[PDB]
Amino acid sequence: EADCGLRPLFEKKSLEDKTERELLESYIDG
Amino acid sequence: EIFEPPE
Amino acid sequence: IVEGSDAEIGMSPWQVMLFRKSPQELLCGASLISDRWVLTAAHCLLYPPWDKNFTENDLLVRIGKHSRTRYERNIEKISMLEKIYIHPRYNWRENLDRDIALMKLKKPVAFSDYIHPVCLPDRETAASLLQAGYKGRVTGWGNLKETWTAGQPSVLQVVNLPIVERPVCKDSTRIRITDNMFCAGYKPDEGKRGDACEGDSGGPFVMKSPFNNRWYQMGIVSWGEGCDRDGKYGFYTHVFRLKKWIQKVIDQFGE
Ligand SMILES: *C[C@@](*)(O)[C@H](CCCNC(N)=[NH2+])NC(=O)[C@@H]1CCCN1C(=O)[C@H](N)Cc1ccccc1
Ligand SMILES: *[C@@H]1O[C@H](CO)[C@@H](O)[C@H](O)[C@H]1NC(C)=O
Ligand SMILES: [Cl-]
Ligand SMILES: [Cl-]
Ligand SMILES: [Cl-]
Ligand code: NA
Ligand code: NA
Ligand code: NA
Repeated sequence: EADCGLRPLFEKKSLEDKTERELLESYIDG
Repeated sequence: EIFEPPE
Repeated sequence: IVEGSDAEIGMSPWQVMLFRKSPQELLCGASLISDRWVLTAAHCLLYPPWDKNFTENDLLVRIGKHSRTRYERNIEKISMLEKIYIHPRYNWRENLDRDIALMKLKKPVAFSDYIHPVCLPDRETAASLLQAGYKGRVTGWGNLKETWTAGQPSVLQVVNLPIVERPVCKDSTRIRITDNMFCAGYKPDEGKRGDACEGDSGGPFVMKSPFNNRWYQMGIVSWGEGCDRDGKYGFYTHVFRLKKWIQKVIDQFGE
């Protein structure tokens, strides 16, 4: 749906949660 | 446990 | 959730609680995928070896919650169910293959800071993200420790876990695995811990796409043996694999 997956209190405010970087790290790091 | 009710 | 932490407020605004009306009971988790549709595990609704067969009138959904037991005034929304739809090839007799159900709400729910739908994956997303070692996130108000091990969280729990390769999942259990499932969690030699548990079923396994910054639901908490055991892994319903069923139901029965 058009606006799915963007969280009003995080993505929509350019704020990151405490552990989301851990996910991204897993996708990039060796 | 115990759930708080609405309202 | 075992060995996770407290969620931040609004961290998982698609989290849904399935709640039994009478007697009052948290049954399982669920996820919000549009204003009228909630996704969950079929075994939460139908599991005849334990005499479980809930109808629409037996249940409510509670959306926008953080506290497990408090009534969150002006934050949570309570919705009734119009209709439950269970995968016609859900196999409760053997291995919970296709352990997937949709519930249509009676009325659309209004979105808010605390309530907001998760994306379902398209083929490119599933292919990019469904790789061994890549991590997703699992949320739920299920047990804090293995069942019998004796318990419940005060607030919603969150753990991040890596996808595990098929041969490792397959060799981990004598339950027959299918391509409609995947497993996640740390190997013994990786040191770190974490697992979903009883009462977490139906909650989402989500991954954040670096292509568009959106959260996608890749998995549904489905089953496991104990929780957080060395050499065991939690199993999840493979959502992209069942997406054609999901779409079929929404197309026919939506508004
Ligand atoms: C319904 C749930 O909340 C729950 C999720 C368990 C998640 N566990 C871990 N460690 N990630 N699922 C169940 O309890 C399902 C319902 C049927 C029994 N079951 C199991 O997980 C059993 N413990 C194992 C099993 C038995 C039969 C068929 C498949 C799995
Ligand atoms: C479950 O309930 C419905 C009606 O409430 C019924 O049609 C179905 O056969 C029931 N039992 C089982 C085991 O599915
Ligand atoms: Cl309603
Ligand atoms: Cl066991
Ligand atoms: Cl609809
Ligand atoms: Na960050
Ligand atoms: Na049912
Ligand atoms: Na484990």
